[PDB]
Amino acid sequence: DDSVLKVGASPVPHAEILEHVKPLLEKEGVKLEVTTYTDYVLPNKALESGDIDANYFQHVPFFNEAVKENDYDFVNAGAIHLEPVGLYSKKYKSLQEIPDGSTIYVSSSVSDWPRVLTILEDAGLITLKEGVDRTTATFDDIDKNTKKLKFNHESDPAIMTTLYDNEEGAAVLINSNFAVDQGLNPKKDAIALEKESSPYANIIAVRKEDENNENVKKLVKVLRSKEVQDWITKKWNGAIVPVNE
Ligand code: MET
Repeated sequence: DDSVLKVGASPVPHAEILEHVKPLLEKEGVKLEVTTYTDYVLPNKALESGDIDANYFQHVPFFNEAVKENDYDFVNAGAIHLEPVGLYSKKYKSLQEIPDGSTIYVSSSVSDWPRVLTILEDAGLITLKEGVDRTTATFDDIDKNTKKLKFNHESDPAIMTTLYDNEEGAAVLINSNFAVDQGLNPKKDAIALEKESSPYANIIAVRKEDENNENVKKLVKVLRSKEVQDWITKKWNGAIVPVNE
């Protein structure tokens, strides 16, 4: 019942998922402990410093950028779930209603930029240039822009819900962890939603020396088990999508 495993997480759904599985981990001889973080920097700082043994908040493209930028010696212990990202607006209820020259507000996190670009492409409002590296797409890669949309990417991910609430810009990209915590339902409230979120699975990350840690593996397996995945699916009504790999 008792090897300690300290995991840092976003409040919702991550920390709520972790709390939910504590009794299951206790049966596997692990005492799961959760530290909640409101941003996307401190959970990685905390993992490097040892304040936590693992984190659960980021997807692989974000992880790779963070590793490159900060020389973090971390590893990906496994994907757990997807959060199809939405564009939100109180004023405009469809992308097609957005006036020409409107500004779309997205966070400063460059690894989420391709996601707003794929949403606008799926909607038929933009195309990306021929021979663009789609893996690292930025606003400079836009070719067709039917509504001549402008993009503001200055704000932190944690303040995107504020921009939405204050009605800044025609629409706002909000990561689902933040949107759900503020009472938004991505599958009902978003004016446009990301369709293929597979590359943006949220992972368990650990320091490289703990790559083979058995307790981390127990956690990953419990988090992917059928009974936990069903609970996740029921709790947030499909906005949080469990993955098996
Ligand atoms: C820190 S990378 C973004 C994580 C967020 N929960 C998402 O899947 O969009």
